[PDB]
Amino acid sequence: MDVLSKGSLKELLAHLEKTPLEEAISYRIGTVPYQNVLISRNEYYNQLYPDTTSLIDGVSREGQRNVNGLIMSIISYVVSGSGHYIPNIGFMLLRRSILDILTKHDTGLVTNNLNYGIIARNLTVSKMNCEQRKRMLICFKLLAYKDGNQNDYEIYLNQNIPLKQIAPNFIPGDMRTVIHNQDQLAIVGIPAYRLTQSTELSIRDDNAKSYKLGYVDWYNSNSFLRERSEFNLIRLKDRDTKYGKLNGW
Amino acid sequence: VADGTFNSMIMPRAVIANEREHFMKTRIDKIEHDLNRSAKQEMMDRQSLAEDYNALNLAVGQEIKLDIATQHQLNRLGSAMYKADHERETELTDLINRIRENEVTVNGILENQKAITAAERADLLLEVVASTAKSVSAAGRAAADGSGVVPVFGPSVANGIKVGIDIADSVAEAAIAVKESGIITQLNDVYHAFQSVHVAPNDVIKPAAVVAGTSTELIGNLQAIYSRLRSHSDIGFKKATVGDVIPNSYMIKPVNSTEYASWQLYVIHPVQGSLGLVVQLMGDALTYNVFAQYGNTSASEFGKTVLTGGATNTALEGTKVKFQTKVTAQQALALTMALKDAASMLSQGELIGYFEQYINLALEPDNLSLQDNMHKYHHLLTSQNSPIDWNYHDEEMHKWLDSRKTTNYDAMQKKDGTVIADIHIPKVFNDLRNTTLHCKLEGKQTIAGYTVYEYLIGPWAHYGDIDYSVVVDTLNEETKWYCEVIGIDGHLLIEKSVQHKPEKILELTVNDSGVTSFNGRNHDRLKLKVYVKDSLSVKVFRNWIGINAPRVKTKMFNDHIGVKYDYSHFDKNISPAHLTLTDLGWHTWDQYNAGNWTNIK
Amino acid sequence: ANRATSAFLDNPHPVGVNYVDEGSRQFVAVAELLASKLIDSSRESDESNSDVPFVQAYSKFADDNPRHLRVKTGGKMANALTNVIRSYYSINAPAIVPQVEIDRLASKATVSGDMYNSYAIFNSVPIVEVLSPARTTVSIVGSDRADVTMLNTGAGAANITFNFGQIAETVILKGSVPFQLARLNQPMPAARFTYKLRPLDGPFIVVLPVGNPLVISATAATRIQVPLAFNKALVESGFQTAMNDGLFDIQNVNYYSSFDEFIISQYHAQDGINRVSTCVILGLALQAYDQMRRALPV
Amino acid sequence: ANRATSAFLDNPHPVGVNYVDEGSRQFVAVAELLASKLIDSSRESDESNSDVPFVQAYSKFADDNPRHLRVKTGGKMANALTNVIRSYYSINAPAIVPQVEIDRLASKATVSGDMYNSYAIFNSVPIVEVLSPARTTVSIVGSDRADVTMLNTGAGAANITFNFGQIAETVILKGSVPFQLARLNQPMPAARFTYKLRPLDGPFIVVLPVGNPLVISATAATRIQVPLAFNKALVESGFQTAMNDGLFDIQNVNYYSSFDEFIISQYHAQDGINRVSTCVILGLALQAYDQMRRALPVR
Amino acid sequence: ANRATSAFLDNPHPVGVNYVDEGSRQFVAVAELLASKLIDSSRESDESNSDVPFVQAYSKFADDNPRHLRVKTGGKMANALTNVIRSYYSINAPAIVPQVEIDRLASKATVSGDMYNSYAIFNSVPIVEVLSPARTTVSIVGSDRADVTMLNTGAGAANITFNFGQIAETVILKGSVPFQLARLNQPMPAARFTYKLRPLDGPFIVVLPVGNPLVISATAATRIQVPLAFNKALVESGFQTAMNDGLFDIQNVNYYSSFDEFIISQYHAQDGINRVSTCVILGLALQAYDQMRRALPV
Repeated sequence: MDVLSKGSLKELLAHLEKTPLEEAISYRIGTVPYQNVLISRNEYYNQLYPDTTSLIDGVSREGQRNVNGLIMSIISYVVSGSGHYIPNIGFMLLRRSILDILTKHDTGLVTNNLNYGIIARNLTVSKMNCEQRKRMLICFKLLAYKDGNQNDYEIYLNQNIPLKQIAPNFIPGDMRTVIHNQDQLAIVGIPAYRLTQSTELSIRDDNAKSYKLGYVDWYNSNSFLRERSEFNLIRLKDRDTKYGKLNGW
Repeated sequence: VADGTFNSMIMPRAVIANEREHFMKTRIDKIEHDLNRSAKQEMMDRQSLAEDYNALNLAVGQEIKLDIATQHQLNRLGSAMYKADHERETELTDLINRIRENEVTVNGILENQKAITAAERADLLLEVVASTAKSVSAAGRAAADGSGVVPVFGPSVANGIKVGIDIADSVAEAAIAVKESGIITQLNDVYHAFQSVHVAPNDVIKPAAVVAGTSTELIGNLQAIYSRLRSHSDIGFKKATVGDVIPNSYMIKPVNSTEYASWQLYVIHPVQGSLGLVVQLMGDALTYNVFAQYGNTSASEFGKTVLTGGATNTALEGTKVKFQTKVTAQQALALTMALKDAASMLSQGELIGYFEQYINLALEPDNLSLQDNMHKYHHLLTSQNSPIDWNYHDEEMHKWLDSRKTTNYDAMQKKDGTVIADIHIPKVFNDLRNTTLHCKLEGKQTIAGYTVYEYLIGPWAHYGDIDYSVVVDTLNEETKWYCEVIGIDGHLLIEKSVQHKPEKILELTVNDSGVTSFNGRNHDRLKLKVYVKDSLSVKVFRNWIGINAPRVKTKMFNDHIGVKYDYSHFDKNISPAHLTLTDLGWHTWDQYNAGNWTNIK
Repeated sequence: ANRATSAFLDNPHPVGVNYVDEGSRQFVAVAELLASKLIDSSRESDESNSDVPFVQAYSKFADDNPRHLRVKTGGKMANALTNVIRSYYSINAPAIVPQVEIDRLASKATVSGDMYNSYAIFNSVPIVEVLSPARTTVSIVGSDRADVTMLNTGAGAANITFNFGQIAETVILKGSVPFQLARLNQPMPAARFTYKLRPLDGPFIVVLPVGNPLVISATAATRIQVPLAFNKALVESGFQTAMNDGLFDIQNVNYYSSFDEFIISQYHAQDGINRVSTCVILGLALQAYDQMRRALPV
Repeated sequence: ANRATSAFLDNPHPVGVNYVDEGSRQFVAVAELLASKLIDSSRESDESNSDVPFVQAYSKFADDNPRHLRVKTGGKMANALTNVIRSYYSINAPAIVPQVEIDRLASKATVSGDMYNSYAIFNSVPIVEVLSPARTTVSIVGSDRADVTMLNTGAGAANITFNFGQIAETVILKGSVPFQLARLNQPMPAARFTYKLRPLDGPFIVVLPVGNPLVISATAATRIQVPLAFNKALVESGFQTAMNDGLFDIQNVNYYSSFDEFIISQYHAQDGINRVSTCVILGLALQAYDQMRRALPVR
Repeated sequence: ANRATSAFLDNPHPVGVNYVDEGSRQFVAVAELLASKLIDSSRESDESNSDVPFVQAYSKFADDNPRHLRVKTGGKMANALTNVIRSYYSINAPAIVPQVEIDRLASKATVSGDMYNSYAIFNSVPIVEVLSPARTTVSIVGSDRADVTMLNTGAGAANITFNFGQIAETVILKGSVPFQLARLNQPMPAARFTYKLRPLDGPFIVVLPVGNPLVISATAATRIQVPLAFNKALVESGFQTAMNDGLFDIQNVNYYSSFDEFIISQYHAQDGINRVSTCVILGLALQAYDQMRRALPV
């Protein structure tokens, strides 16, 4: 819910630096993806509504115990709000931040062999929306510059024209690019339209709506930080300053 | 859950682009050909074959001299191709017989069970009919393969033959003799780019029984498919006959292939067929174009396009890798249609791997949905509602090849003498079933010391007058060998004693429809059985009274359904050791007692 | 034995999965409402002898005032509506319109995107299969009124099986000459001109006598839940306008003569319930498109 | 000779004889007006996100304030309308609505119950009888656009007689190839593609050659007096809803694809001029029925 | 070779040439506007207990007050509207209405629009010619949905040429069984059920196998410029009323089943671009005639 509320490249990247990798993984076994299922949607129909389980739903699913599965779980957390079930990774990797896993060689993970075609295919990209695609392209760009595969990233974008049109423009090593970027990456927020407490047919839409109504409850709760009222109560380390920049950028 | 290691271990592999994967295959086909056909044996038996052909009384201009190098090379290629094709037809006729025996159970299988895959349906049908071969997998077909059905290997036949003999302005007898010993460079290039393909009846039953609902439909589909295959093989032999170098298939790949932007181009040039295929794989999009191998008046090899599936750019620049296809044009088109439909849910590796494996190794994909669609498209392309009108294209290929033969010979007859042109471009080697040829029969059945050699008479793709003869070599100095010809009404037994010489057994006439009148009944095929004690080799010779007998139109599904011929009588045998003089002649089944087809009773 | 099927029921292509949530549904409802005001502003302009009513209507629809040197296009909402329609037709079409733009346009007017508060009748007759024996010719022509031509060249009477699916509510059969029809394992009644039947009952057997051909005309009615603002006449015109403009021009998709055939064909897919909801939302978007483009041609 | 006729004109079942007086016509007119207000109030409720417009309209319709625990089906007015619709369709349908209810419901609004203010055009083409000789084959297919396929096998040209009734106002004939058509005892004109005929004018003879089949497409238009509130789009939609819900499942009745065929078939009966008036009343009730169910959905 | 054409495309009669100027066009728009107010007023009067809206609407329309004894003819506006409809149909019509009377009636109201402000979609399918070999037989039946039945009785497959003209935007072809179609001198594709074509692409060849007949169903969409007040439902019903009232009984004229067929036939002719302008004016006049007559039956 917190990750899905980030609306800018600065806020999203700042959140990924603070959060550790254990948030990306989940310890609930869940079910398996790519399975045709019959779910119950009684507000609309009496029969059982068919659908297909995927990795993009907000429910935890069993994942493969490899580097490919780890990256899919990280991107799933960013674009959906929940990750997968990959246990016994190791406390050394789980303490490090999501950004460090994505763009630092010191962690020890090897991601050079990863192919963006199957990752996009597995993390079903024909079913994503514009905001979800932009976040995935951010993760691909961060990984590509980590292993020096910028040329491969460009060729992949040139093959898929719609991805190129919405691809965010920022250099992973430069902080000026993050500041200048004005893409909207928010999947949840205060809605201008009328948001009701009703169900949606698809698994993806129902889970997304639950996060949206959950954010409204959290926005009006006591855990939210109203800057206009209590800006002098935050500590100096976490106060918003223009001089602030990501570590190593 | 799985680690994903087993999935990569069972992924299909590119068997054309990989140079390691091309070397290994070529070795095995060469080894397979040499084991079954030895160059030492064929060269040593050349003299025996030459005397056999001459001893057949053939009029001038209609006789073959294997003393000529070109005539000998053409004959071994013809005999190898005919033997493999002939063996398949006997296997098909046996399979049709078993189906007709159990039509009740076969009809139930075709109707009740329709949700299973094509392979599963074929396995159930084979088990019910109790056929000799009950495996539809690739390994089972390879394991249960006879010696004669092995495809012929081009370079092996052309190995170690003198090329380019030069005699200058000499008409002397000795110079003619030395000229005939060599072969022209064109024939060597043709043989280096020649490989044959002979599909098994087990591979054909999957397309035949994918939509069939009756035994008659299943039998008719099997006959219709094999009529097309035999016509394509006949075109293949004629292609090497004329004085033209045949094109051979190749794949174009990028000089420096990129990880994410790679394209593949396949150009299939089936030597046995009137049409070719061009397939392009750019991204996840597959585009195909079916062109006509005839015409090609320009420098480009491709003729006019007869079926379109997109835009294929054959002028791409990249490395060229060459291969020979083990599948027909119909099979290649069937797969490329299914791959195009299922391109969305398959990866790049699966698309390339499945395509290359089928073209190069005749390996069906392991995907069940892909296999079912492939056989459904295979049935459509060989049925009466096919997008391709085959009879038009095979006819046009015949006219184009005869025209090329005439202009190639006339071009040479100007450049050198008539005798030089004749020895280089023979006129007696037109078509595979038109030509005079021999079949080295093999026998594994011995009844009371008599080895049985079976032979299938027909079916005929040409009409006119045909003659059949046998040559029997036996270790004994004096023997008595019998020949039995089985029809529907009855069988005909003859007795001979001459050895080491061809002897005519049957004079047959076949009309436009391709059906002969054997003793007052219309027949489409007959069975010839030869019984010899301690035989070493038995060869059956066939020849047409006139050179280049006219063609008979290929039969489609409705032609096979209209006329039904019984083949159950081909199974029965006779015991020559218990023959009598009164039992030697043409007799019908009502004369014989039940179970003893040897004594009249 | 041969089998025949309706042409429009063959191979429905997958539909898009985006722009189905509440905010996107309210965007389509707002677009329909505001585009309707655009058409009515013309009649107000005639009565008021001035273009002010039209200018007000276009300003709300496009966020910009109309110009005389510019061709009126509709601005952001016209661009958003066009791109959203493309995504609905195929899963291969890109989802270009951002969510933020959708929410901003959905706040222009107060609506509820409830697409399940009414129903509509769809007249496409589904013939899933017609099984006939040998020496019998069966031809199926038509989509709104399906005519089945039957000829028996055999010696005796033949039994032909009909399968109308499990979705259509009623089917009425009218024959050129009186004929006999009954359900499976039921006795046949006297020859009648007209039969009313429920496809859910089961496959139907019709007796074909030997002689002159027998032609049966099939009319079916299906009920599909649609929003209260649905109008079939406007949706049908929007379908033809969008097809002409090339909004449906995308690779690996099927083409239908009318919206009636499109929705029924999708409903008879492997899981047709999943696609009915998206098709109805496409209908409302098409109804908005027809009104918007007729007022502002381009 | 062979006889061919349109399927939808065969044996029209008798229609109801009840609820046809002035008071019952007022009740149907009141229901149609109030059903329309219900559907407009349902749109206003959705737009304004308030139940005030719907509560006011439902109270005027059902005379009962909506309640959460109960189910909204239209109240007593809906019960009377649905059962009255059944009575019109067939004589065998029962009459169960008392006339104290009809008079009470007719007073909920002021409307002129006259059903002859305006007119409407119905497109069903009536082909009562097509007569052909022994050598020819004739097949009639269609209701809105009738397709007549004729094939001549005999040696000479044949004469086919077309009878379009006496009620249809105009009939337009079109042929796949030019054909010869004329009246009874009239010279045959040159072959043309399209003819315009008056069904009242007389039987028509078509000269059918021996070569190729001739397909004649017929389209008709007839005028029937209807109230000013009549709307064909709503009436047709109401007809299918009634058939789907089972309101027309009465014994010994005929079924029709559309309201077009129903009214024209009933018109061509022996006493059709009296049966059409009842059908028009049923048409208005069906339009009221359509608007009412679309406002109150039940799955 | 055999040629088969659609019946409604044969010999479009010349269309009248009077009452097509700016002043006359304004009169038709005013008549349509005033008639619409008349029918809307009549409904309100029936709904209410008083007849004020009809009295004012009829006074404006007819330039006189309604009377309980005299019949409501519609005034001089009804008389002028009836006669101009006659003149628009054929050039042989009298056209004797004074132009000064037209201008007087056109000054009653003012219209903020023209006859080219919008567009409408017409569903008639133009089949200019279908060319077939010696042995095959082709029959074309239908205007809204053309049904082409082709049968081959020769030795081998034949080629049928389809000419859809150059005016229609898109034509959708569906077949009873899968069939092959391709442009002229182009390779043929695999058999499919539905094709979408642009008639300007060129003549289309269809492969016809020997055996059971093939029936192809064609649906087309054409775009014609019309005023914003155009309504196809009202125009079509007005067309039928004009035919029944005998406004089209003129010598040496052609008769069509629908206004859609009439406008497409005129468009598919030499100088058809000039003819559709008058047909559109006639269409709007029929809209006024429908609304006026349904409010004032005679």
